[PDB]
Amino acid sequence: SGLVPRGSHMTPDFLAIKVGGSLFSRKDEPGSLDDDAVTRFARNFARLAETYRGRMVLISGGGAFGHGAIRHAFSLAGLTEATFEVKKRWAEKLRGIGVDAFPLQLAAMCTLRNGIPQLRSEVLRDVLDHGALPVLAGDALFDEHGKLWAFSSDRVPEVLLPMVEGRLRVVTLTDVDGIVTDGAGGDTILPEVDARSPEQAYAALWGSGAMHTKLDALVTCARRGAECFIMRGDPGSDLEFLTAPFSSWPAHVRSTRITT
Amino acid sequence: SGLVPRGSHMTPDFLAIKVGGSLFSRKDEPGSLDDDAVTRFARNFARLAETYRGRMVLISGGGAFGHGAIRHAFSLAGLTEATFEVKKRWAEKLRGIGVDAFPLQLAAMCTLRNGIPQLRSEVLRDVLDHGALPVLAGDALFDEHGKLWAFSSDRVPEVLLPMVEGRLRVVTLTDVDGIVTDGAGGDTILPEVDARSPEQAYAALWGSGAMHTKLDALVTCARRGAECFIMRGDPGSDLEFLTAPFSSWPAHVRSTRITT
Ligand SMILES: Nc1ncnc2c1ncn2[C@@H]1O[C@H](COP(=O)(O)OP(=O)(O)O)[C@@H](O)[C@H]1O
Ligand SMILES: Nc1ncnc2c1ncn2[C@@H]1O[C@H](COP(=O)(O)OP(=O)(O)O)[C@@H](O)[C@H]1O
Repeated sequence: SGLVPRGSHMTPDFLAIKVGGSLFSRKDEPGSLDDDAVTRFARNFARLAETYRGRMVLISGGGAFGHGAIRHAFSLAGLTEATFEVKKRWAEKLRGIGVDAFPLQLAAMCTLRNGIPQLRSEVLRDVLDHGALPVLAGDALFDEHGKLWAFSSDRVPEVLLPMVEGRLRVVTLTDVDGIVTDGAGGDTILPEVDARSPEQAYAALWGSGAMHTKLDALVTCARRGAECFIMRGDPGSDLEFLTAPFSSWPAHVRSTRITT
Repeated sequence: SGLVPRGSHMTPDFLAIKVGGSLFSRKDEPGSLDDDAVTRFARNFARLAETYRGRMVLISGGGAFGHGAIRHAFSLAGLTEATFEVKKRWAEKLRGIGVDAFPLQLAAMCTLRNGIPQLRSEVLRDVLDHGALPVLAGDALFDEHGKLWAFSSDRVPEVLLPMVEGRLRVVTLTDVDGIVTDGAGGDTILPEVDARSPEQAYAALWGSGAMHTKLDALVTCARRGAECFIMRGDPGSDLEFLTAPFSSWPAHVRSTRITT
């Protein structure tokens, strides 16, 4: 294959940034989006998108829209409509501050075959090549038998693996600083996880599901070369350091980093 | 090529039914959908969809959502969000009466190259093969230079031409009985138009734009074998005759038929 230089010293070629629904919605409130949170995140995502023009996707968690859309197995089709709404809210906000943000329906581009997502549309690569920011989300995907399955926003980065050349960095922003070991309301963050043998990270989740889906996806991505992070999102936080080699990140940043 | 039997005696293999925004919305009222009209059309479309299971698409006009979305050339991106909403309203209504209706974002599946729409996603054919009803609409499409263009719902049938095997029937339901000749508020319907030389139909539109886009699309489709109709939609009308060979249609039906 092509030898790809990789390491903590290296700059990513591509950023897949996933923003958790817990950060901008409330499950106690169907389709409450927090517009202030969306507004402030959007400003920080826009700076990333300018640097990584054509080299970034933003993936939204389904939040309140999602959880109600999966709360007659064709009834899951409603999910694609609920996640489109969230994409629309991000994209609208981004375009309002000068970003060329375009929502794409993953269900129109991707199907499942033997449980593995298959990118079936060339449009995503074209949109990136034109310098636009795809806004993606979880979705209802058809499998090879015609059955719909809820495909989490956390697994969307897996879809990029065959498409992205060079070094992919995947960042999953959530409401915790990473994978915590020793307690549900517990003890320290696991800073590093080796995707080749991540048994200790899975063991920490048992100690205290959503997080299990995240780990599964980011291990999958890391086993194909990606550098992956689970870390805390905050609408007003500067994110410029996500452009930088990991060894150059500021000292205050906490995360769980998943790599091979 | 494969010789395809065709004629007024023959049954269509595929139905592309387009429902005009004038039939279920009002341009004088931004995003007024007429829910009663949607409800009643949906019942008639559901009967078609059962017969043409896996062999039909429903295409919605953009109505009030559309016209406001096209009323900073990346600002057209808002169109894809406005037409997704209309797809969602049809699909939701259809699923409520037992149809496996799934909205698909044309912009996630199709791009323009030298002005010709190019189906770039295999998902549409898969959804049909699974026996589902794609719900489609007009959209903002990217061209090969990265420019967005508003692609009318009336032109969506063109996208099906390379994909559909056998005899395609395209039916564009609007607020007039067909192409009227001799007056804006004028004289008789043109019953037949030969797509090879449709100069008389274009001349009738000058006699009294929207209709020009319809003619252009249906001539394009007819020149590749399709049997096309412009006729009046009415939410409560039975549509079962659209399953039948043209020579067997009831005598009360008025239309403009476009064929080679
Ligand atoms: N070992 C663990 N480390 C960190 N978080 C955990 C762990 N086990 C369970 N969680 C839960 O996972 C949540 C993050 O996943 P989730 O609610 O799906 O986030 P998002 O909305 O950001 O997708 C945390 O709020 C936490 O309550
Ligand atoms: N020669 C013609 N024959 C029929 N309709 C015409 C003609 N010229 C212009 N029109 C206009 O085209 C309209 C249908 O196109 P449009 O408003 O785009 O319909 P839809 O909302 O159903 O797409 C008619 O209401 C009519 O007012």
